[PDB]
Parts: sequence; structure tokens; C-alpha cells
Amino acid sequence: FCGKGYHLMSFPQSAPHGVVFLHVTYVPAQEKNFTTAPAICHDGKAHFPREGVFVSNGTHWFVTQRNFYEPQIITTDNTFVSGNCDVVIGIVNNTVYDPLQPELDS
Amino acid sequence: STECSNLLLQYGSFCTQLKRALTGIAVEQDKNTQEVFAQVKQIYKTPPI
Amino acid sequence: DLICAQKFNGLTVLPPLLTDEMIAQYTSALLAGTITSGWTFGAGPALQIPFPMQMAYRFNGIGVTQNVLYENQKLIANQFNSAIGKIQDSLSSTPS
Amino acid sequence: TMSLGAENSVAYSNNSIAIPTNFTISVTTEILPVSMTKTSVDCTMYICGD
Ligand SMILES: *[C@@H]1O[C@H](CO)[C@@H](O[C@@H]2O[C@H](CO)[C@@H](O)[C@H](O)[C@H]2NC(C)=O)[C@H](O)[C@H]1NC(C)=O
Ligand SMILES: *[C@@H]1O[C@H](CO)[C@@H](O[C@@H]2O[C@H](CO)[C@@H](O)[C@H](O)[C@H]2NC(C)=O)[C@H](O)[C@H]1NC(C)=O
Ligand SMILES: *[C@@H]1O[C@H](CO)[C@@H](O[C@@H]2O[C@H](CO)[C@@H](O)[C@H](O)[C@H]2NC(C)=O)[C@H](O)[C@H]1NC(C)=O
Ligand SMILES: *[C@@H]1O[C@H](CO)[C@@H](O[C@@H]2O[C@H](CO)[C@@H](O)[C@H](O)[C@H]2NC(C)=O)[C@H](O)[C@H]1NC(C)=O
Ligand SMILES: *[C@@H]1O[C@H](CO)[C@@H](O)[C@H](O)[C@H]1NC(C)=O
Repeated sequence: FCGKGYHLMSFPQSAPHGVVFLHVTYVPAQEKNFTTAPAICHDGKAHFPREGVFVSNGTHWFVTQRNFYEPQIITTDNTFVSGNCDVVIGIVNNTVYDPLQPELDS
Repeated sequence: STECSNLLLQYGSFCTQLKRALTGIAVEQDKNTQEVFAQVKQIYKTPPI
Repeated sequence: DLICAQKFNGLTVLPPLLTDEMIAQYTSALLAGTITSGWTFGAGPALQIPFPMQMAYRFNGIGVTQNVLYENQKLIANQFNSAIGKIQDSLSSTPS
Repeated sequence: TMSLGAENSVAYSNNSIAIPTNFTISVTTEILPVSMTKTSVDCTMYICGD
């Protein structure tokens, strides 16, 4: 409706018998392949991303926002738990970090 | 009839107006098909499986 | 003989610029981009995504968590397939 | 025969995703007519003059 791409904002310009809209949009670029999974199996629990998606560059599993590659460590703060690992098709085994664990480990 | 066309010439540019309006409608239909269906410039393919 | 009677009096029908197979090829391209890439092909380059994960994104778009889909993936797929079959039956069985 | 576009087979599989690593801020134009030329006709002067 407001240009090709994800619309950010727009500018009106007057024209003889008309209007010209300058649509400023966000276009994704320089995409990269990653191995993805629907959920992470950790301690018999299924973890799902709170706002992003699980990606893997080949060796390590991360969670990133969907429209821009920003890999982050899969923690309990950006994932939520629903059920065990027996139901989700395609769930992979990976560790999920707990920030309370180094505090109580020392 | 040639003399009927000679009498039709005295009515002015009515036939030119009707032909121009119908040509506008005819190109408008193709434009409508372009706006509805030609929304991608890449012809994507389904994988074989 | 209606078409010949129209043609003989100066009333001609111009063909459409796009044939039916080219419009069908446009719709096949739209289907392939939507199934293989989601909404990403409409906003830029087509980024591939698995269709259960795309449909989980769409559940997240309507305010339902992803685990509702991932725990019920077979049920959602069966309901979708039955609904498509019901579209084909309802279109074949209705004149209006 | 006119070409519909370039063929682009999207590399679909059930465990692969494509994530963008960059972006382009794209500005495009959309031109929309708003008004016409406002015309008035004196019907008697057009048909008959004086
Ligand atoms: C995927 O990304 C991770 C993190 O960006 C990489 O892990 C690091 O790789 C470098 C280079 O081998 C090592 O020096 C670091 O010690 C690694 N970090 C950890 C925590 O082990 C990983 O190598 C990447 N994998 C691929 C295939 O690119
Ligand atoms: C992820 O880990 C679980 C258990 O931690 C694995 O499930 C086991 O798989 C073996 C091999 O099939 C079975 O003998 C065990 O009985 C399973 N245990 C349970 C509790 O289910 C699972 O295979 C791992 N997934 C991957 C991809 O390695
Ligand atoms: C992700 O990987 C796939 C292959 O698994 C790449 O798809 C291939 O791309 C090349 C170059 O355009 C084509 O010649 C092949 O025919 C493609 N294969 C298939 C199966 O479609 C894809 O390009 C990769 N994505 C990125 C961003 O590099
Ligand atoms: C993201 O894209 C921008 C351009 O779209 C990149 O910026 C260019 O970077 C190269 C090399 O550093 C320079 O030669 C160009 O002059 C830059 N262009 C502009 C407009 O700044 C940027 O490097 C890209 N970032 C990543 C991480 O790929
Ligand atoms: C993905 O598909 C391949 C072959 O089509 C199959 O071997 C694999 O098990 C599938 N994985 C999932 C999670 O469906």
C-alpha cells in the first residue's frame, strides 16, 4: 500500500492536479542460509522463541530476530517452555542458558 | 454505402470519440490484469518434492 | 451465429494481452513464492522458510503462540487438506 | 511472446531458512491524480452565440 518492501514512512509532494508520495521502505538484503529448527529440546522440555527464530551456522544454535541476522545465545529470557520434546516434529537437542545458574554455581 | 459515409462526415468527430473511448477501455482491461496478476517480476517454482 | 452477426456489422472482440496460461503462470509463481517463502517475496528477495514455521509465524501474527501449531501440526494439516477438498467439491457442486 | 519474468526456483527444504544480514532503505514514487480542470459551459452561447 505504501511502496514495495516493509513500509517505514512516507513524504507528500504537491504536483499539478495531483500528489506524489515518496515511500521510504525497508528492503531486506544479503540473505544467508541457516539450518533452522522449530524448537529446542533441553532437560526434557521444549523451548520456543519468544520473538525470533532458531538458526544454526553449522555448529552452534542461536536465536535471532526474523528480518535481520543478529544471533544470540539461546537463554530462558528469549525462549518460553511448552510441553516435552515428544510432540514437536523437528525439535533438536541444544542447551539453553540460565543466567541464575552461574550466580548460584559460585 | 459511400454517400452514407459522406453524410456521416458532416456529424464531426463522433466516431473518433467512440473509437478513442473503446480503445481506452480495451487498454484498461489489460492494465487491470497487469495490476492484479503481474505483481512479481520473478517466476517462482515449486520444488519437485 | 451471434458472434458472426456481431462481426459482420463491425463489432469485433479483441483478445486479452495475457493468455490464460500466462495468467495461470503468474498465479503459479504467486503460489510458489507464498508457499516456499511466505510474505518475504512480496517485500524483497524471496527468503525460504519451512511451511510449518511459516504457518507458525502466521499463528503468531493472529495472537496464537507457536507451540499451539507445533503440537497440533498434523491436525492443522488435515483440517487444511479437508478444507481444500471441500472447496473443490463446493465449487463443482454449485451452479451459482 | 512476451516474457513474464526471470525464473527463480526458491531453494525450499524443511529445515533451512534464509535470514537477511543487511538492508536497503528504498524510496519509491507513487503519483496519484487528485483533481481535474474545473470547466463551466454557457449553453446558450455555445449552441447559438448571439
Ligand atoms: C558459528 O558461530 C559461532 C559463534 O559465532 C562460532 O563459534 C566460534 O568460532 C570461532 C572460530 O572457530 C572460535 O574461535 C570460537 O571459540 C567459537 N565460539 C565458541 C563459543 O565455541 C562457530 O565456529 C560458527 N560455526 C561456523 C561453521 O561458522
Ligand atoms: C535428543 O536427546 C534425546 C534424549 O536426551 C534422544 O532420545 C533418545 O534417543 C535414543 C536413540 O533413538 C533412544 O535409545 C532413547 O530411548 C531416547 N531417549 C528418550 C528420553 O527419548 C534423542 O534421540 C536426541 N535427538 C537427537 C537428534 O540426537
Ligand atoms: C542456500 O542453499 C541453496 C542450496 O541448498 C542454494 O540454492 C542454489 O543456488 C544456486 C545459485 O543460484 C543454484 O544454481 C541452485 O540451483 C540452487 N539450488 C536449489 C536446490 O535451488 C541457495 O542459493 C542458498 N542461498 C543463498 C542465499 O546462498
Ligand atoms: C550493508 O550494506 C551497506 C551498503 O548497502 C554496506 O556499506 C558499504 O560497505 C562497503 C565496504 O565496507 C563500502 O565500500 C561502501 O561504501 C558502503 N556503502 C555505504 C552506502 O555505506 C555495509 O558494509 C553492509 N554491511 C554488512 C554487514 O554487510
Ligand atoms: C525433511 O525432509 C527430508 C527428505 O525430504 C527427510 O529425510 C527429513 O526427515 C525431513 N525432516 C523433517 C524434520 O521433517
